[PDB]
Amino acid sequence: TRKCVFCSKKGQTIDYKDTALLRTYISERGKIRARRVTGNCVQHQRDIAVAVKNAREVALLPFGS
Amino acid sequence: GSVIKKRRKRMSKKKHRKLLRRTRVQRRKLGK
Amino acid sequence: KNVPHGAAHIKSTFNNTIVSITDPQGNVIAWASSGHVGFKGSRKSTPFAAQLAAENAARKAQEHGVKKVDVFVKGPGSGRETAIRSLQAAGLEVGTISDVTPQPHNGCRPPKRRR
Amino acid sequence: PRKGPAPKRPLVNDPVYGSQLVTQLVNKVLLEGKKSLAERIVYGALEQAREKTGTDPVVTLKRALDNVKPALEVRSRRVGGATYQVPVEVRPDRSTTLALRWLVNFSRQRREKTMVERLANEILDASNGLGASVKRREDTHKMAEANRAFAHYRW
RNA sequence: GGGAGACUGGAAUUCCUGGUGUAGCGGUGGAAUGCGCAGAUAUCAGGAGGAACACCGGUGGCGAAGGCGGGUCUCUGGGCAGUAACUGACGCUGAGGAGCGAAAGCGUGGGGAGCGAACAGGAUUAGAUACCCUGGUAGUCCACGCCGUAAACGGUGGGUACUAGGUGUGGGUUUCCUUCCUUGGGAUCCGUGCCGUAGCUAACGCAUUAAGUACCCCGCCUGGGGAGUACGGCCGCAAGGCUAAAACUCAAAGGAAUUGACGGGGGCCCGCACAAGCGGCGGAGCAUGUGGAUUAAUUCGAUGCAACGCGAAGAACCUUAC
Repeated sequence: TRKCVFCSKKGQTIDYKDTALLRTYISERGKIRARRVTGNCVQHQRDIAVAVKNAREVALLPFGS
Repeated sequence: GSVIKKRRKRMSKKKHRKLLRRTRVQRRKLGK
Repeated sequence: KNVPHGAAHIKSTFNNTIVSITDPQGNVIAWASSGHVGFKGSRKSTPFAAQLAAENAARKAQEHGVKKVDVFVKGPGSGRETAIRSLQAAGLEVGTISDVTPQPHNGCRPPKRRR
Repeated sequence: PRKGPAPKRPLVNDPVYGSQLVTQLVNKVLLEGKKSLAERIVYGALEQAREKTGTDPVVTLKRALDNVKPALEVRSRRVGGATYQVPVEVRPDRSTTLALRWLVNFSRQRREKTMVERLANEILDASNGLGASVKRREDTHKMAEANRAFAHYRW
């Protein structure tokens, strides 16, 4: 709960092709990290989630190691 | 409330449905 | 035969423990369970039973020349570290520990609860 | 108990040998208030270790001090719901006991009549450290290292 | 995660096929039934089909309520905030009426992986039409209809105005310092929680999201059983649903809280209660005392810990009561 980077005027854009940004918020085994730890806001967690999920379906991230 | 009132009414409900089941074919006869 | 490197698959549930040593592809070359050790009944799930099954299965695998084995565990049984430590005592010189337990993504309905 | 005890009797230094380590054993091997007869054996049992080997009883102190040294074994608990063993640091009182139960107390079964020459023979073997009693010390040695990697609880 | 249509993703369970591979697998407090020894379980590869969507995910969001979360596209409903441009009381409630309405259930046609009322065995038990175990059919799923009831509960009808606050959290607006990001603080609108005054309550408790202070409209109540039952009527393919009495009988039925008692409820703490250590009993012979007995009596008691070298601290007669 330190802060929501994404939720920053100075923050990136969440896409389902930027595999890099997502690694930051998925675990060592696909798990989408929670919001308590990651710290993100509610609106943007919802984003990382729909991203990680779409990505996995276009085969850019493991469906879980 | 207390559950005694509910299981007091439940027994009358349970007993009555049994009576309808047992007399299901006889009721359809005298109902003609 | 003669295969120096292989894989060990340990399945340990609340009722039993099955150890099978395999080639790097998956073919079974030596298997031994707690029931094949001699236990029968509720004793299959005990830590003692798993230790003997791994000891017996490793002995048969050493007869075929396996020298190093890679271990995959699966199941909630108590005899998991006991199955591993028995493979060390026989001297199979285990490789890396892993863990492959099938967890569904909310698929089929679990059976009725127990009272 | 529930608070913590104290060592009541003191390990008094020996009057003729000046070693509480001997004092540990003369009272550890004992009978029905027979410190008179216990005095007879405990000096009549290292007596052969003085003469049969030829080395003085001070050397008898040295050899049996270093020959039978289990000094660290394992012990059971509730852990695992079974007989899981964890190594524990033990005072050598439970170490000489490991040999005492096969010592001159048990050395009767070997065909060794002529009362105390056999009890001198065993404490002679107690000096040896390769005799009959050390087997259990070896038996628990192989048992402790049978569960060698079972110390992660470390009680 | 408001709703409907269409396409589509993978992890697992099952089954089929083919390798490796022997003698067990499964299940429980323990077992048996069962599956195998004709090649099971295990294990690797390929395939078939159906249902539900781990992580995100919670005292968080949305919908009038029921309820709603795998991804994408198409169609569509509601809500809040800001500006005050627009009509100018067009508001509120709403008897009957109409629509929506979890689950189970009914009809016609598909589908059926897992789970599984009924039904079989196996086991426990004095008995098992049960809990436990192995199997298993309607159903659970889809399309179109029907049913219309639930602890359909905040057990709290709808609208409006007022009445101390503190602290969380979900949306939308803006002043004070600015790094010029935001959990910086400040104010205001709308949700959703915890605590707490005035006040209210029989008490529990409610307390700006009232069960406080007032106004408008609707529903309902008038002791407990008989009974939400019968009769009549309406609806329904059927199950049944809606409206709804009387005779008779009882002197109570009830709501809240206090104190003990109890629990096959929980926590903590003590005792040779365990763990550390020593020695015994249980195996042999004999002393004593009980039970089972035979008999003429084998006197009367004691019966679990708290009876059994106990009333006995003296049965050759006396004792002694048979």
